[PDB]
Amino acid sequence: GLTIEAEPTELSYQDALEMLAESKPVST
Amino acid sequence: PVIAAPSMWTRPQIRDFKEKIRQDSDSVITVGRGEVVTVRVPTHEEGSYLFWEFATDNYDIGFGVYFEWTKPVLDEIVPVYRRDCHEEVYAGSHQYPGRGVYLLKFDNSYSLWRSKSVYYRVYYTR
Ligand SMILES: OC[C@H]1O[C@@H](O)[C@H](O)[C@@H](O)[C@@H]1O
Repeated sequence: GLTIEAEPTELSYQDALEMLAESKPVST
Repeated sequence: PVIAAPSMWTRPQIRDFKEKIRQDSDSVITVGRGEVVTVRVPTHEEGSYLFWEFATDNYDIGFGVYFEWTKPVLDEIVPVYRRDCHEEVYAGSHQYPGRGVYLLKFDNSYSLWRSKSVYYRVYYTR
């Protein structure tokens, strides 16, 4: 039942690089 | 209202992701056995999108996403399903349907004996 509050951070070109590297899609 | 489909993908570099995440201690959650941790991510005023990444150690976890409109109204962005995020980094994006709060559900409720270590990041972007 725990609840955390996170403040999102601005996505950066650096961040986005890693995330994209060797990306494979997913469905649900 | 009307809701855009989310986008979700995996990527292979889990050790690196976890190391980077671990350079901040508030980015690491322990989900107790049989428990569910909800991460509330409000929509940024300076952004139109939510971005998330997450992973675990040595076991899967249920992951899903809801949107809380700002008793309240909830839409189901991502259905809660067990993800093998101990093997790969799981990630995704969703366009803001409007002003509100996102609910990331890390769901361990089916796990009798095993805690889960969750590494996660949430972002906004235009
Ligand atoms: O998508 C169908 C919707 O039905 C509503 O009753 C629920 O609040 C949502 O969980 C769900 O998204």
